[PDB]
Amino acid sequence: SITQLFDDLCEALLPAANRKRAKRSLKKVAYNALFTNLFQLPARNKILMLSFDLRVGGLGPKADRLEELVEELEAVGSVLDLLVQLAGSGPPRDYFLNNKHVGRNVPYSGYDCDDLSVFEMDVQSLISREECLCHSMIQETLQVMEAAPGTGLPTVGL
Amino acid sequence: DDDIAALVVDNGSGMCKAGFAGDDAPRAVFPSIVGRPRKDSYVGDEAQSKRGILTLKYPIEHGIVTNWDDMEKIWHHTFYNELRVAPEEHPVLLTEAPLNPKANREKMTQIMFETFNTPAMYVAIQAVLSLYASGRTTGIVMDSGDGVTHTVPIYEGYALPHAILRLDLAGRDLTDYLMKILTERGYSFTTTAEREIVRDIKEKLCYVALDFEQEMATAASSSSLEKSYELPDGQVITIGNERFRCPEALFQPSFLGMESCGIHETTFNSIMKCDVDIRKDLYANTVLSGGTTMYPGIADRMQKEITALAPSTMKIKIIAPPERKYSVWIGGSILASLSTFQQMWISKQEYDESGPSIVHRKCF
Amino acid sequence: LIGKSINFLHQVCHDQTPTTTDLENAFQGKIDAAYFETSKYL
Amino acid sequence: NLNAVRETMDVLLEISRILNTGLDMETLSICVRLCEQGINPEALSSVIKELRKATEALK
Repeated sequence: SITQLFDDLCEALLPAANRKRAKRSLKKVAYNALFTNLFQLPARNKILMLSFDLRVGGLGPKADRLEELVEELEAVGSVLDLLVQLAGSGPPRDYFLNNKHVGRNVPYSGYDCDDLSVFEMDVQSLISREECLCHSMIQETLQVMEAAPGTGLPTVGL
Repeated sequence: DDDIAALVVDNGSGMCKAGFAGDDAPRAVFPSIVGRPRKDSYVGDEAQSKRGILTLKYPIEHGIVTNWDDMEKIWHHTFYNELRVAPEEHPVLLTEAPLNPKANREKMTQIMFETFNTPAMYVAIQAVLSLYASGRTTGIVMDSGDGVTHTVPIYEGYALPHAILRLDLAGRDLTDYLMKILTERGYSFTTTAEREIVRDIKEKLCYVALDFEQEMATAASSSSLEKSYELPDGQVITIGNERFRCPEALFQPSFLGMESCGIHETTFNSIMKCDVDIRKDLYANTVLSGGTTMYPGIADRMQKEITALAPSTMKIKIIAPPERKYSVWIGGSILASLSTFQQMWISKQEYDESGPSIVHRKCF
Repeated sequence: LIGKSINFLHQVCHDQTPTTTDLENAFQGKIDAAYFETSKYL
Repeated sequence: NLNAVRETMDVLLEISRILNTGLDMETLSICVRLCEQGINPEALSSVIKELRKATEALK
């Protein structure tokens, strides 16, 4: 049944490691929220409206790819209608932009200093991310090395 | 628990289903036969096996309650054998066929408070409850089970009763028509047990034709519906042509000799008497339901007739459940879990203070 | 007395079927009710 | 058609990743099978978020 697929939704989104009483309560949670909206423009236009904010935030080829896929999926209508409603709450070189050394009859524009400077920032975000890992690995363990003994272990409860 | 557990007793036409809410499958399934001498207090298999000094009697045989003493008896055996629970710590949701009358409801709460002694209660329409299990609360529902049939339009979370169409079709009519055709085609047969077995064969093994014309031509050229069945006792029943005429009677209803509309005519007249402004909103989720899913091939004929029914300017969007045999039980179990459903749930206090008739007002 | 009935059903009938302040006196409530179900079911 | 609905299932994955939806492959398969029945997806958007809240309520 359709109400059985809602149990499988509870099965994927909660893995097992009790664990036989939580799933019926989550099944109740799955049923109780579905019918409040039911008591109380095309589809691809919203895709364009979301590609616009991408282009506002830079990052050209991602918008060019998002528009590329809906153009060939119209060349399943109800499932992308779910993705526009689930947007923004989940988990998320190249030498042909500012390197003019490769190509065939490369475009003549004089030189560059104004995107070559945002070609170091492309690496600077990575350099700022891989130091935040080591800030969050020294912190989780200095939270263990410094404490009054046995307040992170339940061994005092034995 | 943190509040007392809800209970559901579903008094169905063919079998009775009791259990606790918090589960999708029922706790106990008994037959609805009540043995009365030709035991003397036992409702179920033992009454059915001792039916040689006990005469036949059913509390619900039409699909609704047509014997109140008998229903109080199966309700009493429900309380003692099927439950033996503390009744004042268990609010109970009953379920009957679509559109309970007011006086029937008054009799229902009247005996529910004495034979059972419920602390709070609920009484419910069937097809809406079954729709709530299919994942919507608007739509048009053709509920044809082992009891009575209705094509219920429902929009705004409760059914529109001006266009609700009651249709006399039941499992009673099915077993009687099976006896008629099985003795009519030519065979030595009058006994009740093979009537039940061949009824199970028609329920599961028999083919519901997608159309009349195509299956007519296929069987007329060389009968492709032919199938043999080999029981433990050594029953031999075969021909495709008898299996082709057995469920044929709902395609054109005058094939049997009954006068009430067929499936396409009832659903067309039901969707016609429901308003045009909500017609397309209702037609965006039309549902299949009822116990007749014991063989999943009546759904094919249904969705072909529904796409033939409505104009081509709005196409079919029919939800076909991959299960609807336990539809009424799961309807109750999904409904009673909600917190907002508790506000329509009536207590014993109001039932004493303003008469029994308020159970028609608060619960509806 | 109730463990002499359930075991009896389990052993010679060969049926493994379903049979269905202080410490605040838990026992008296459950023992009697369990008897009133179980002994009748046998 | 069985050729086509595997490829459309594969292209359907990328636009669920780049739209930053919570779905991975398994939940995408559950949701495509659930929408195939005929349910309105704007309703499904709320039950998925309520499950993901009450899952964190345990841990």
